[PDB]
Amino acid sequence: GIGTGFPFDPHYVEVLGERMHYVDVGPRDGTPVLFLHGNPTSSYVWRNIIPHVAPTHRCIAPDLIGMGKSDKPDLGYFFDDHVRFMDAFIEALGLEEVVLVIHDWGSALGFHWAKRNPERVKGIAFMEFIRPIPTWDEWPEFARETFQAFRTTDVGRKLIIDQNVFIEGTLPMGVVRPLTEVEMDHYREPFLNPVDREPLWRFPNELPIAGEPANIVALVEEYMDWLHQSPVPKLLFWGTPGVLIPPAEAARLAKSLPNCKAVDIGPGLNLLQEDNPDLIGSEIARWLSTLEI
Ligand SMILES: CN(C)c1ccc2c(-c3cc(C(=O)NCCOCCOCCCCNS(=O)(=O)C(F)(F)F)ccc3C(=O)O)c3ccc(=[N+](C)C)cc-3oc2c1
Repeated sequence: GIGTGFPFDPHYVEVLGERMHYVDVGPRDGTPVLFLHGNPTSSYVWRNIIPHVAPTHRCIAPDLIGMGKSDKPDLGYFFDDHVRFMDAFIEALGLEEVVLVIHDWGSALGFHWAKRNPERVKGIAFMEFIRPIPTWDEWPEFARETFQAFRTTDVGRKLIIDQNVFIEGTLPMGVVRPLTEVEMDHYREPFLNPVDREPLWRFPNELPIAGEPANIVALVEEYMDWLHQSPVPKLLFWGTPGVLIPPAEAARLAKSLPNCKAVDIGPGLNLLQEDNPDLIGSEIARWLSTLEI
């Protein structure tokens, strides 16, 4: 079955006075492959995809500041915090040229970074990424009312911060197949203390839906406009029915994004990695071998 363990030796690096944990496996030489997770996960969401790439390429999977095994300072955990921390992390590791493998809010970080440093990105494999959703009618019907309540400071915080609803409910509801008690416990681990759950609430409140918030909408429209023109090699993973990328959206992205290969992973919601890790990791390795890296 799908692996439930996290057998990776811990690595840490001082970043802006804060310690950040990351996975680092694979051959020391060659172009590194940087794995970026999102809400509400960690490098744990990559545990079954990294082993397909580690035999031949260096694999770096950090835990975003405030999540996973990284330090958890008292911050708002706005997207701009994660941008400052991820920019410094990359420079603290001395990474020159990289290939990106990104998902959810890690895709926002990855796309925003690649647009500012397109000389250092040899390829992007992305899935269930962040794009400007123009209307709430584009969000799945089964999750509208809840995510609307999430984007308030009274009901949203009570649900997500006090009652841990994003871990206990929203995370299972983003995977088609059922998560095991071991897997739930891994995702629960960085957030047993309710105060440490700020990022779980700030991320859905940063989601560019229906024109708000205007600044995130503007930033994401910028890297979407770069994506539509840049020749950078592109690998899109999508599934049915999806959440952020519905199948109809993926088909247009496959026809409009230059240098783009799309791959139907089957049934899927948001955490595609948990529904078909074997196809995603095996397809990333195959695609990697076609890059000038
Ligand atoms: C185990 N088991 C299947 C469930 C299922 C549901 C629940 C629910 C539950 C959850 C929801 C709920 O989460 N709805 C919304 C689902 O969301 C699907 C969309 O995917 C988002 C993927 C993430 C995308 N990333 S991101 O955020 O950066 C973004 F989007 F990009 F910005 C709604 C109602 C209920 C309910 O019981 O009325 C619980 C509610 C309360 C609770 N108590 C107070 C402890 C425990 C709950 O326990 C549950 C357990």
